[PDB]
Amino acid sequence: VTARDAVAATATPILQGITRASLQTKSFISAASFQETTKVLNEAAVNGK
DNA sequence: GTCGTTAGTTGTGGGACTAAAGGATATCGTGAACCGAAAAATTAGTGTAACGGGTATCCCACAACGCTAG
Repeated sequence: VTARDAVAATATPILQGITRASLQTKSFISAASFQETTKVLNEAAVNGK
């Protein structure tokens, strides 16, 4: 079996606004109670969070 | 000359907009006629009184002694 070394992802630091950071929290209950409830609940249901 | 690509618009669509109290509204337009459904009202029909013993209970009153002789 021939294998190759795994390639690590590359990324850059990014400054995010407070609204986007609040809306991108790992808890869908917290995000759904701030803004865009339909969108957060949709993504949470499709992804099964 | 011609076809796919990339970046910068441009128009269009979806999503935010303190906290406390309070918190009353007015709401058109009309086509007919018959049948069925069930909910309601009206009508038609039958009846006791004391007695025998014997005994369960009630109220209501009274008793539940003292002395002498063989």
